[PDB]
Amino acid sequence: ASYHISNLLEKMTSSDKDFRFMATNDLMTELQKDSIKLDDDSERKVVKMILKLLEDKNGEVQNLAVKCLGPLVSKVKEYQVETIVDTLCTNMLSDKEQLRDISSIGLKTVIGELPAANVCKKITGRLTSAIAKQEDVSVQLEALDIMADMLSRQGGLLVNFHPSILTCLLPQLTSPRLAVRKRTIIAL
Amino acid sequence: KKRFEVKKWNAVALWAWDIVVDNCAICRNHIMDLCIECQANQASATSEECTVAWGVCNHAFHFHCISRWLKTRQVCPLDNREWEFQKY
Amino acid sequence: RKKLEQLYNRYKIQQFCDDLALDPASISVLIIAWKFRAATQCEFSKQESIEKLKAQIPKMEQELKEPGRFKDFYQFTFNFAKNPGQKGLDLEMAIAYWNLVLNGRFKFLDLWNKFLLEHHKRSIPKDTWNLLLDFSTMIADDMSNYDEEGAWPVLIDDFVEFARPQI
Ligand SMILES: [Zn+2]
Ligand SMILES: [Zn+2]
Ligand SMILES: [Zn+2]
Repeated sequence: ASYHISNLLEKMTSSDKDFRFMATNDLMTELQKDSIKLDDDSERKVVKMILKLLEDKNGEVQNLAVKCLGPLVSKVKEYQVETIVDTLCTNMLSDKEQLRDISSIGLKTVIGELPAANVCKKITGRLTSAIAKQEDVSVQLEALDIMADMLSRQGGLLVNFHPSILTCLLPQLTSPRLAVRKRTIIAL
Repeated sequence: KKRFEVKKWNAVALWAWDIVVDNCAICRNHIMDLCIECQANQASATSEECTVAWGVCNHAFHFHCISRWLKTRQVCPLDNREWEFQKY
Repeated sequence: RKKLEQLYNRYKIQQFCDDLALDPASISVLIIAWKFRAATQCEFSKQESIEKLKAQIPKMEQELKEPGRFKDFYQFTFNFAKNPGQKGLDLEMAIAYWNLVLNGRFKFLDLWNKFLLEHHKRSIPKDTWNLLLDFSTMIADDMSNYDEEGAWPVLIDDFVEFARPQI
């Protein structure tokens, strides 16, 4: 009911780790088993709460939120999926390494969960500029890994975006780092 | 009777706060010694687990003392921020 | 009403219980202490007929052995016989009180007493004492109804496992 969701959301900010871990586990196990009559405002609060918890200072809560992100996207309106993808993409470019790793893991989990078309198009549009020859080697590595995983999972779609992917991947073959060369070879 | 000379030396050292490494902040007993409540009772199964607990801020506290402190307060006593267990 | 209040004053050791030739190593002294809600041994204060005291023993011995009140007495014995400075009762003292209090009521008191001597050389916690009486009440001769995955302490189940082959 709405009361249970409200109390879980309220207790998710109890400043105590045990309370923060139990409520998130309850939310995850409720979403995993046929969540009933979740009003749009409840989706909004749940998405915002999970995104904020992804920045928590304890590893256990962040890991549980990352795992919960998967079953969440199974039943939500497409707009929340788009804004979650956008938030993960902009957090991937953050200077903090923990945020980059968390966003990459969340995006990989989302890609693995997804069997839907516009999400992949937006992700590819972001990664095309991400992989470009810039001064951040780690960002290039993460974007290459994400695109390789996305291509391995599904390749039937993105018919019109393949030339752009090839055009961005080709200059990476002469990068001084051999790991970049191997990763772009795998992506090709 | 021989002559030996050293060309180079490599050493590894560990750093910790000197205020609390010698003795716990909660209890003034030695860090390697048993806690205050583990000394009066010395014939129980809880006296064979009193070890050192470390955190992110490299603060060393007795496991029982920090567990009792984290029952009504959720901050590390010396740095005044959220405490997270790192090693035992 | 009168002349009874001065008994404590003149009292203020077997001489304390000369009304019935009682002995300190007996059930009745600790039963009376439980009736007087003494915190520990030989703990008396000013807050608390001779024929009435003499006749008290038959009746409240008869009444205490009934269930319910005996549960409260058994619970109070732990705090009465324990020093305030330690949460765990000593092994020898616990064995002595097991002999004194559970005389005959426990089916396997003699066998249970020989245990935790060459194996469990540690103090007894409060939870085992509380559940020992329930275990004795529920136990049977064959000991086939016991469960190893229940709500019993790790001492009771290991004692059951040790005593199972010998019967
Ligand atoms: Zn201790
Ligand atoms: Zn301590
Ligand atoms: Zn600290």
